[PDB]
Amino acid sequence: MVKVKFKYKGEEKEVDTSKIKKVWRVGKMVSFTYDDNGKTGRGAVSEKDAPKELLDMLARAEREKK
DNA sequence: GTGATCGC
DNA sequence: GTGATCGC
Repeated sequence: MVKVKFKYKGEEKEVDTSKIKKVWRVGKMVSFTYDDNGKTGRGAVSEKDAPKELLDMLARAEREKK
């Protein structure tokens, strides 16, 4: 789908938006957890460098009642 | 610090 | 129990 390129521990990796489990904002930072080959990894990008698909995911989280 | 979590 | 981690 949409791939998010992000740096974690120097590593300039990426993840498919379909692997992202959880999304949340901390200011202008968009943070998330994703299913890493059967594991949970973490990641974060600036809201500016976020593809619209990641901001839609966040939009869904923010309007959620759970 | 912050939200949220992993890794220890 | 909580340090690093991510962008600011």
